[PDB]
Amino acid sequence: RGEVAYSGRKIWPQKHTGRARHGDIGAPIFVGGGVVFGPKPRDYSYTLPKKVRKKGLAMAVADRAREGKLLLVEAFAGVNGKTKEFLAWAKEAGLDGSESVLLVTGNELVRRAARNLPWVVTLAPEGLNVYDIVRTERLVMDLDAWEVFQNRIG
Amino acid sequence: MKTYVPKQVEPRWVLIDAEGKTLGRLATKIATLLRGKHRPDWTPNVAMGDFVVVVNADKIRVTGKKLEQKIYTRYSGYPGGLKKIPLEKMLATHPERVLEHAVKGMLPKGPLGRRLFKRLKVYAGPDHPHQAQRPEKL
Amino acid sequence: MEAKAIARYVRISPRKVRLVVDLIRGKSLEEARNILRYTNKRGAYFVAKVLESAAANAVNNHDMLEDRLYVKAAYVDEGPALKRVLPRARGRADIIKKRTSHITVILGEKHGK
Amino acid sequence: MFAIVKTGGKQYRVEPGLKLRVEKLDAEPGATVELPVLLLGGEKTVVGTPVVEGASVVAEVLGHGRGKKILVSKFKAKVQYRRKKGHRQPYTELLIKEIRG
Amino acid sequence: PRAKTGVVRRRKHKKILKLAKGYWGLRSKSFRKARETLFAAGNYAYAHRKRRKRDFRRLWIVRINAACRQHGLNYSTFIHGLKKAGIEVDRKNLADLAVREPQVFAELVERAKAAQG
Amino acid sequence: AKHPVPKKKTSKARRDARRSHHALTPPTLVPCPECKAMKPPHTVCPECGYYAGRKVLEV
RNA sequence: GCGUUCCCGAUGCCGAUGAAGGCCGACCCGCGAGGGCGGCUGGAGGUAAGGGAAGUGCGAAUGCCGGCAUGAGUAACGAUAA
RNA sequence: GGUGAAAAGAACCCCGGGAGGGGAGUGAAAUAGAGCCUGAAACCGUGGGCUUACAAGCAGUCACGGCCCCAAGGGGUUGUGG
Ligand SMILES: [Mg+2]
Ligand SMILES: [Mg+2]
Ligand SMILES: [Mg+2]
Ligand SMILES: [Mg+2]
Ligand SMILES: [Mg+2]
Ligand SMILES: [Mg+2]
Ligand SMILES: [Mg+2]
Ligand SMILES: [Mg+2]
Ligand SMILES: [Mg+2]
Ligand SMILES: [Mg+2]
Ligand SMILES: [Mg+2]
Ligand SMILES: [Mg+2]
Ligand SMILES: [Mg+2]
Ligand SMILES: [Mg+2]
Ligand SMILES: [Mg+2]
Ligand SMILES: [Mg+2]
Ligand SMILES: [Mg+2]
Ligand SMILES: [Mg+2]
Ligand SMILES: [Mg+2]
Ligand SMILES: [Mg+2]
Ligand SMILES: [Mg+2]
Ligand SMILES: [Mg+2]
Ligand SMILES: [Mg+2]
Ligand SMILES: [Mg+2]
Ligand SMILES: [Mg+2]
Ligand SMILES: [Mg+2]
Ligand SMILES: [Mg+2]
Ligand SMILES: [Mg+2]
Ligand SMILES: [Mg+2]
Ligand SMILES: [Mg+2]
Ligand SMILES: [Mg+2]
Ligand SMILES: [Mg+2]
Ligand SMILES: [Mg+2]
Ligand SMILES: [Mg+2]
Ligand SMILES: [Mg+2]
Ligand SMILES: [Mg+2]
Ligand SMILES: [Mg+2]
Ligand SMILES: [Mg+2]
Ligand SMILES: [Mg+2]
Ligand SMILES: [Mg+2]
Ligand SMILES: [Mg+2]
Ligand SMILES: [Mg+2]
Ligand SMILES: [Mg+2]
Ligand SMILES: [Mg+2]
Ligand SMILES: [Mg+2]
Ligand SMILES: [Mg+2]
Ligand SMILES: [Mg+2]
Ligand SMILES: [Mg+2]
Ligand SMILES: [Mg+2]
Repeated sequence: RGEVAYSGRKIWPQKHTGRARHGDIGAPIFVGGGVVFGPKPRDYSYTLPKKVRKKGLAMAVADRAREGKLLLVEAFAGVNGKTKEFLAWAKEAGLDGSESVLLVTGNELVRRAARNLPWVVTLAPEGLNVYDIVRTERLVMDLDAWEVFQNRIG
Repeated sequence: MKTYVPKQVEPRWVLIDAEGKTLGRLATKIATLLRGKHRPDWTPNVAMGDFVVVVNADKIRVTGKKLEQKIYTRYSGYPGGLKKIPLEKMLATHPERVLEHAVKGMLPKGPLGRRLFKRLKVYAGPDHPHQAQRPEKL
Repeated sequence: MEAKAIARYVRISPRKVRLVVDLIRGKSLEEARNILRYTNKRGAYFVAKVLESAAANAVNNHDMLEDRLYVKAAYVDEGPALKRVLPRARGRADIIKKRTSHITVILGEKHGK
Repeated sequence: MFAIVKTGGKQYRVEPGLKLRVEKLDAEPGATVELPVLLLGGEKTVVGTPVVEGASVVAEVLGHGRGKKILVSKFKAKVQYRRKKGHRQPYTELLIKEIRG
Repeated sequence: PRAKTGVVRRRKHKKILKLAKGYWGLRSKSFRKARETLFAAGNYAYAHRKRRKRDFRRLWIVRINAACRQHGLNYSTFIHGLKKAGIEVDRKNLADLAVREPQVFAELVERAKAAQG
Repeated sequence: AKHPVPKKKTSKARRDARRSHHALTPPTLVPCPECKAMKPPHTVCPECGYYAGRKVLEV
């Protein structure tokens, strides 16, 4: 109401006009007026229990693995970030591009490799998170990576 | 599911007069007659019933005394007067009505009862110069 | 068959001309002419002109032949009105509406046995 | 022939071949036969005798190509601030085919 | 996210309008003159379906009575003549016999007075 | 804006109903001698004119 | 429980072999809010399952903004110096 | 605030003082023709169907009957009656 840009004059004398009684054209029943309970810029975060934030990443990796879609990799012939080389790899790597693939590795070069494949979500190891894990159909990660994720909870 | 409707009948009249009767005690029976309340092919919305004709008007008994005891306010002109009329009058000065009125206040209020009253045909007879098929009822 | 005319945004209240118009609805072109010719109203001069053109069209454009045509139908519609302020006593001020009209007229051929 | 059978707390008069709704019956299938009570023979050259509930054994033979029907309706009670349009009744119908008397 | 009134309403009204088509004036042109009507129309129908039932109850008695009155007897007497006789029948309605096939009725009448011999 | 005032919007019915008697009336014209044109009765129309009386122009 | 706007589902799926919205319908499905089907219109968007968020539903506040009515072809047409 | 992909924005003839129109022509579309997408409602019309000048009303509802478009049914209207 006050946030609006109008005057505060009282449009009408208030008592002998027949017209309805009124304040300023800022009144929210005045079209031009200000919104009543409009949305105000506010934050949405809260602190989800750490001990849960993790037990959650647990169920993450877990599930995917129980359905056998979890895969600890190691052999990476992909160099100097080359989409081809990577695509080639995955092929014999057993990933033709049918299921979405969350690729996580401490190797930025490989990162680049698939950094552009529509069916892949490349993610540094320290970025693992239940969303993306769940988001993709298949989780694939460097041995190193699987270790840190393990370090994050053994 | 069922239904029970009558087609276009044929008005079967009736000539009648029991001037030895009390109007009303009679009128009713006449009215009862008017609308087909006796004829078992009822339809209150149709307008089928006897074309009742009463002859030898008046001569009608009328219980206790209505020697000006029976008044006919019926008429309310408009400016200040509600002209009243005792029986004796109507009897002498053109009767018939006597019975007519008795019938109106027995026939329903709608354009029908209005239509039914159009059936009744009373005269100060005997003599009903107006029939081709008088089926005198008792 | 039929020849149309329609002269939009005339500037005369509908109600006003609808009158001259209903005066010729369905009639010999030959007759309507005379009619309007001596009908004392303002609509005349308007519905006149139009109806006169429907004729033209009828011929020039649809080869219908004057002599055989009449007034298949005709009617009038409200147009966008011009609001105007009218100084009222004690500074009241009102909005007068100079209404406007859409006169449509459609000729047609009468018969041929 | 004439006849008057009772079904669903209601009684109808039937002839030698026809019918309409009658109200849901455990006659589960369409092509099935059921016989409802009778109340007045029919007077024709075959009889014309009624009697106390006419429970004279004889009944009507009825088949029935049906399937729980329905129908519009809309029952809107309404007082005052009280509205309850919350009602749609189609009512289950049961079509029958009257056979013999 | 600002949820505009958008369409919703218009539709919400077209509905009620259809319902009130053929009515008198704004009664069938006003998103609300209509409403108000459809309300009366509400109970009216409902209250009537209740009437109609007992409407014919009476609608028949007349027939029955004004039918068996021809055989010198009261619908009153008549009925009783049955109850004390036995006849979960006739159904004031099915006394349609008094009209279609009146001979069927005849036996009944005579059947009636019988119980009152 | 003052004393006596409409107590209800008049129904589109009674509105038209009031106009029943508004219908215009066709003028009344007649043959007219010389020209096979039209003129209203008892009138000198500017074309042929009259006899013993002037008008427009002719020969 | 039903709907409205929005996000996840979406580098997805419908979509000119016609989206959204509109205008019809005596069909079907829901107790109902509504949900489908079909036919004209429209011409470029739409958004499942299952979930998450709200500026989320109007008939009344002499509400506010706009449009159009009624009175009404009525009163008037502003000095009786012509 | 929004023509259209593009002005290709309507040559020429006709009616008309003009304005507007009718043909012609452009365009996928002109009920896309210029404060031009879609175009709802109120509101004003033309045509058609049923219906009304003896009858008393919150305007509807129930019931029969008649008239008009598809047929052991439905729609539309409504003359009496409740
Ligand atoms: Mg302020
Ligand atoms: Mg300011
Ligand atoms: Mg102040
Ligand atoms: Mg006031
Ligand atoms: Mg502003
Ligand atoms: Mg604002
Ligand atoms: Mg920790
Ligand atoms: Mg990528
Ligand atoms: Mg991510
Ligand atoms: Mg007298
Ligand atoms: Mg000319
Ligand atoms: Mg003034
Ligand atoms: Mg001043
Ligand atoms: Mg059902
Ligand atoms: Mg409700
Ligand atoms: Mg709202
Ligand atoms: Mg009430
Ligand atoms: Mg009973
Ligand atoms: Mg009208
Ligand atoms: Mg939005
Ligand atoms: Mg991306
Ligand atoms: Mg596709
Ligand atoms: Mg939308
Ligand atoms: Mg349509
Ligand atoms: Mg549709
Ligand atoms: Mg559509
Ligand atoms: Mg959802
Ligand atoms: Mg939701
Ligand atoms: Mg809000
Ligand atoms: Mg409100
Ligand atoms: Mg006021
Ligand atoms: Mg306003
Ligand atoms: Mg006004
Ligand atoms: Mg006046
Ligand atoms: Mg006056
Ligand atoms: Mg004057
Ligand atoms: Mg374009
Ligand atoms: Mg278009
Ligand atoms: Mg447009
Ligand atoms: Mg577009
Ligand atoms: Mg439109
Ligand atoms: Mg008409
Ligand atoms: Mg009448
Ligand atoms: Mg009279
Ligand atoms: Mg009449
Ligand atoms: Mg009336
Ligand atoms: Mg009343
Ligand atoms: Mg009715
Ligand atoms: Mg009624």
